[PDB]
Amino acid sequence: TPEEKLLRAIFGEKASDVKDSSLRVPNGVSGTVIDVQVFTRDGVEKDKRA
Amino acid sequence: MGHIELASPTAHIWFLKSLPSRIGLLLDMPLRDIERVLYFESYVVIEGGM
Amino acid sequence: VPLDGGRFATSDLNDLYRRVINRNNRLKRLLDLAAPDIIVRNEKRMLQEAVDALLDNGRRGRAITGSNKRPLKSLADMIKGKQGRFRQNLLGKRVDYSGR
Amino acid sequence: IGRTTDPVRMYMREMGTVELLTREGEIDIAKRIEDGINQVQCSVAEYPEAITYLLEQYDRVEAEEARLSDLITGFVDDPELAREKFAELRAQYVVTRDTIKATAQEEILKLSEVFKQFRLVPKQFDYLVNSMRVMMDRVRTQERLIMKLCVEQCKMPKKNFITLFTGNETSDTWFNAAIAMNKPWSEKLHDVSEEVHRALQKLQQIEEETGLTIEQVKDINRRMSIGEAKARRAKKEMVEANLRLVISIAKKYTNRGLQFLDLIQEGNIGLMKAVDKFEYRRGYKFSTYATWWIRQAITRSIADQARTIRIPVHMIETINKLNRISRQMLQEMGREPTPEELAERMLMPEDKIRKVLKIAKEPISMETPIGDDEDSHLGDFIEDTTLELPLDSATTESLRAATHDVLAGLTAREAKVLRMRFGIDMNTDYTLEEVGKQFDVTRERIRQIEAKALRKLRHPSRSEVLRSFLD
Repeated sequence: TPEEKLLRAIFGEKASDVKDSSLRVPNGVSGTVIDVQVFTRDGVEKDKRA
Repeated sequence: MGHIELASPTAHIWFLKSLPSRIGLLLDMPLRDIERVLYFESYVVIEGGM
Repeated sequence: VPLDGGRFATSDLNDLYRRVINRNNRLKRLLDLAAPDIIVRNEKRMLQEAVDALLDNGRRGRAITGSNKRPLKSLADMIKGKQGRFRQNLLGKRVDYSGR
Repeated sequence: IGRTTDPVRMYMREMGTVELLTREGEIDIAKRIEDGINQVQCSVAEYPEAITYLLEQYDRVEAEEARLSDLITGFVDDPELAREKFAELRAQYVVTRDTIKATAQEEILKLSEVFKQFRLVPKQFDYLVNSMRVMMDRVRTQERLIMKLCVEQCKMPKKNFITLFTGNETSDTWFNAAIAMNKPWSEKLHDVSEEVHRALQKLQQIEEETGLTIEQVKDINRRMSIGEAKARRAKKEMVEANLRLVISIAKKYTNRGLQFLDLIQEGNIGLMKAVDKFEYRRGYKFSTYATWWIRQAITRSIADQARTIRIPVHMIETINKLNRISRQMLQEMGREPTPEELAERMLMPEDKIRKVLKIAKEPISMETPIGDDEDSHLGDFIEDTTLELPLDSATTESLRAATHDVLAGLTAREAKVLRMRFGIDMNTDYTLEEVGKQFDVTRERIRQIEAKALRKLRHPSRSEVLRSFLD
């Protein structure tokens, strides 16, 4: 919107091309992560943790 | 809303099959005959002149 | 609506409208071709069937849907009945600022 | 008939009534078609000015502004031969128009017999038939209105109309002879004598350009209608006979996304196409030829109008090949084929393999019942993602307030510059040149003012209200 345009002009705030989607813990549940599993399709580069 | 142009004038099921068939009694003709006509089982003589 | 996972979800009215339009266009073509009476009569019957299935599906051979064996829901089904409307969504809403 | 509403059953009865024509009946009806088309062919040859357009567009084709195959698709008992025959056609026609004043009847017959060898791509048949039909329409409306003028007011018998108007159709003798009959409506005819006679003149103009008269134009065109209708009736009988073949082929493609009757209707259309294009000169049974169309039509219809989200026909063929290959690989390998194994067996790079695998999914119905619960469907879960969250609306309002206050904090003309350079409280924002036009001073100084105002907004304690909206 215009007004945000002006704010960016003044402060020079480079807009991030990425939205957040991270899987955060549900509200009001708290415990210890005991196990993690990672499934990559065949072809894709396994990450270090994988 | 949009609309569709029908090639053949089509009957409105509500005004035909509703238990008191209002097309039927408006024309004072029993339902069996009207069904017979719409499904192309018999003709009807509309103003057969002299 | 496109469901997460590349699949799509559609109301049955899309199917019913599509079928009506298909049979209508085919009847147009058949008329332009001057086909024998038997064929145009069959097509006119089919268009009757499609329309009356659209308005209130269930007062005929109950045109079931594609590969799902459940009879698809027509407009009359949307209005009438408990699950459909007046009862469900216009006297039975779901408020905000509420807890349990 | 037990009032069976099922449309399948009544269509089946109507079909069941027409009995199966035997082996030779088929050849008979095919001869019927040839004879009707031949009759109309002679009739079209017998009409004039058609050759005019033939010659004209063949000449057009010689100049190379068109194609040689747009008029003929091979003759029966090379462009050069056609060119010479069209030259002799021009010559014979013009000389017969000169010799019109008896012998010209024989000369037109010779023109027709020399033209007989040619055939004509359907589109031109359509053009000529529509031209003569529209001429007949026009003549028929004029004649019918004249005949109305006579009978509706005078109760005029009809042999007299025939003799007076029919026979000449060219001289004005009958118009004024009708008035000589002392009849009162004939005396009133002077009111529309102008129009009647001007339409007669138009009739003479069409006649002369065609180079004939009317009564025989009526005769020829009505014979054309007789021949064409006869042939059509024969074709009707044929197709009614072969509807059974249509159903037989149709029963194969069962519930594959198309209502049974849609299939049989598409098959009927394909059978019509086959019948109209069939050539018996081979000898082999029509059914063999018609099938190759019935299956074609059914497959095409399934290809296009089956899926909700339509997919091109070549893509459907690709998916079917996919399924086939998969089937074979499963039965050989035992386990299943992975996309790599398919990319082996098929030549695509496996990128298009996963593309094709994604494409095929049909949309799921939003009414499908959710697990073990018949009062909660799927539609009740999908949410509306477009809707802006109320938080964001409150934020936008607060920001509008803050920017209004900070703009008021600036000077008048600086504030107007900053408002117009952007769109605050206005439509599209004007560039430096247009804002200069608004001030009528158009140059870089104005960009200096915008930047200077911005610099002034850098100053702390004034911008903090806007610093807050960052996050």
